[PDB]
Amino acid sequence: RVRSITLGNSTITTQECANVVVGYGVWPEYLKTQPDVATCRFYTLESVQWMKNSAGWWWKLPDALSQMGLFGQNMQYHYLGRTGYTIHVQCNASKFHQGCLLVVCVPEAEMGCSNLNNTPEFAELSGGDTARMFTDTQIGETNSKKVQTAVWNAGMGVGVGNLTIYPHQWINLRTNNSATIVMPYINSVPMDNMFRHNNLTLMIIPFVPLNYSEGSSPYVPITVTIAPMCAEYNGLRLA
Amino acid sequence: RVRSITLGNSTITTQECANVVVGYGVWPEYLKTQPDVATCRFYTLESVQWMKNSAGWWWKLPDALSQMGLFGQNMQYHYLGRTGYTIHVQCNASKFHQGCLLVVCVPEAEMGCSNLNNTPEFAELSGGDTARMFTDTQIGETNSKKVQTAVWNAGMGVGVGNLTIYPHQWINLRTNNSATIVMPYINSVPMDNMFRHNNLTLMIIPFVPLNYSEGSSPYVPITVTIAPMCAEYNGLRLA
Amino acid sequence: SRSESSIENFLCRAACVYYATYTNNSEKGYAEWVINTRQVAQLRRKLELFTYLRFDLELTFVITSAQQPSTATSVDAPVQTHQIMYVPPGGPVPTKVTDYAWQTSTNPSVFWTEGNAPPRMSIPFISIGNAYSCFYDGWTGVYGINTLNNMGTLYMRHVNEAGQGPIKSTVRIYFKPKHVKAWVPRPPRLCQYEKQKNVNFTPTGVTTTRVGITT
Amino acid sequence: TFMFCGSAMATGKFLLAYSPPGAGVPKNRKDAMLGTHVIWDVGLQSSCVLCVPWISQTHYRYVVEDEYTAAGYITCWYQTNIVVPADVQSSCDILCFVSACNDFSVRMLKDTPFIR
Repeated sequence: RVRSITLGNSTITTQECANVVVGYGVWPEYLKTQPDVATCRFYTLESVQWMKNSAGWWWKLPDALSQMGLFGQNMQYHYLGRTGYTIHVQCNASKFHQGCLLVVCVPEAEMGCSNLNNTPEFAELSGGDTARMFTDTQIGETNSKKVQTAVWNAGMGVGVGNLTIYPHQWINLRTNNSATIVMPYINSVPMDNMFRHNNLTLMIIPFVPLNYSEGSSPYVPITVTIAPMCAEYNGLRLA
Repeated sequence: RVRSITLGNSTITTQECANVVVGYGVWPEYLKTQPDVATCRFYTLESVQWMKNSAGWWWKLPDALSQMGLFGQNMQYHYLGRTGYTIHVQCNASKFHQGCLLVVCVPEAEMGCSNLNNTPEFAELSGGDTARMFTDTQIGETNSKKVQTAVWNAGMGVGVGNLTIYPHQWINLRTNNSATIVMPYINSVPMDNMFRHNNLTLMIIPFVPLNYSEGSSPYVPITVTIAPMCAEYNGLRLA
Repeated sequence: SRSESSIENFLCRAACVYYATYTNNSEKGYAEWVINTRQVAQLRRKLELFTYLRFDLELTFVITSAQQPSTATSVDAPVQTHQIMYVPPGGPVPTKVTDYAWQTSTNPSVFWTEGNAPPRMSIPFISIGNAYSCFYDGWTGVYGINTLNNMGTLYMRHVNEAGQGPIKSTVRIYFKPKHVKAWVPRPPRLCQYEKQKNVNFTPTGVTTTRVGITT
Repeated sequence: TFMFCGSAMATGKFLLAYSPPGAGVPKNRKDAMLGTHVIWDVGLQSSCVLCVPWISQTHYRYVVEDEYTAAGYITCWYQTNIVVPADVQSSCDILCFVSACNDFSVRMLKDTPFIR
């Protein structure tokens, strides 16, 4: 069965019996100053092409929606804000395609730099709506301000197989093709500046590479849909 | 006594016992599709300088607020809309100044052209936030697309002394210095395009010229404050 | 007895708005009039006391004919029948006496023969808007047109074929608003009307003048 | 709190605008009016009181000293000129007063930087 979900002036369709992973057992809620409900809509980013040699993709959350409608408008307008997210990841593949994906949302995914003495620049840390790709090779140290994008360390100097500690969902093409992660607001402060701090990082890493026989489509599109939940910002009026 | 009125993030002060003229006995109301309440704020236009030789000023309503915040934003965004207005006119004069003003809001104030064969251009019919001034002389016919701005005809080929049929308030400097006109939505259609049709025209005409003795301020500022009331536009979503 | 100053008693009066002639031997012998209230200055001024108006239309046609010179030894023309076609806004319009538009079933027409009571037809409020506008401060671009005031066109022609002598007919159209409703009073027109299409005016004095403020 | 200290016969209008942190200072009367503002008529009132809002990075307490951080500004503009009768001075003066309005609090006592 197919379930159609409409948010604002946007609507998407999902398999009725799809499993949703709630981040830490906590749904997005309001801070127990000024909320916005016109932002409550689905933002379908550009689809990426999962290939045989694909190493992975990642998107920093606040930044990914920085050039999308009122949410971006609110980001430049207000100085402070806080919000949760609902992330939909969908793959369009046939039964003749095989592969396994890890879809994980990492809070405060601070990333290292190829040069041990420096830190990565903003452009390399995030591409906004554009996706950032991991690399199956090791970035050379000569490089001065790029992210060490070796997949098996996930750019954080940890075991990539241990990323399951963070809220995650597996996409096994033979079994399922969609993932839904509900991420609450997680921070050490009640509100924060959205332009200088990326609270969340969504990662999609192929643990089992995509495989197919000659004649089948040589790619599998992956579509990411993000809907901000319970967004609210600081007031701008007097007392 | 002074009464302070706050609308949105703007606040103005008025004499508590000021008399308000309701346009036609009807307060602005909603159409018995999409309303906007962030527009519900005071828009204080640039003050004009009432002088001895001043003939008058006028502002076309929708156009005057076309470059003001969300109201202008809504004007370019939505194709159709409707709204009422509350107009505050205030003069800053001393007891040593004398003069009388007519403050009148004319619905569908269609204006003639100096050349009898043509029609006035948009620039001459309205200056947006800038005020358009009447002239105590007669505009020559050689002129091709200017408004016939002779005051005694009010640019409409009528007796200027008969403008009191339209909702109006007199400002006699020796008695009062402020005027408040509440104008409902008046049109032959429930909603209209705000960029191609000026529903209302506010006019300020000095019937008794400003006079003062040497030493007094040679001008009297006139401040116009307009607050859209019960504004609503067309929907933009599916059914 | 303030009954005679009501809107209905003020505007519900029949008036000759248009007058035209058409002969029966020209191919162009047909009279046309776009229905508009700006044709007659007296009626225009009375309607322009208000901004928005809503009314029905009652039209009465006074048609008379006159014999034109001929060379026939004897002329014995039978009684003449006239066709008055009302073309609703957007309907087909004729360009000749022999044209398909004269036979359009959706263009209501009156066939009337001379000697009887004059023909009469009534048109209701046919605007997509909620009222007619005598003033429009905006663009449709042409300033102050408001195409929502289209009321249709009237056409008139001889039905009989031409005989042994030409016949010239003249039609007088009588216009009467019925069940009138008016809104938003306006100051009476002071300057003389200059154009039928616009409100253009030449500046004139506020009133007549005397010698001094103490007469 | 702003107090107008001109003559009782002077009249005029002032636009007092508050810019929240992050937003830049207004450059014109129009830009000031489009933001949070109050129109102050000295002919009607001699004093105007504004209570600027807290608005901080959900920090509850924020540092007394600061470093190139969003500050927030308060500015005043001539809505109209000062209208004055004959034999009255047009040049006047305004006094500004400050005080804590809402639930003010401090933390972590230190040494004042004003002593040597």
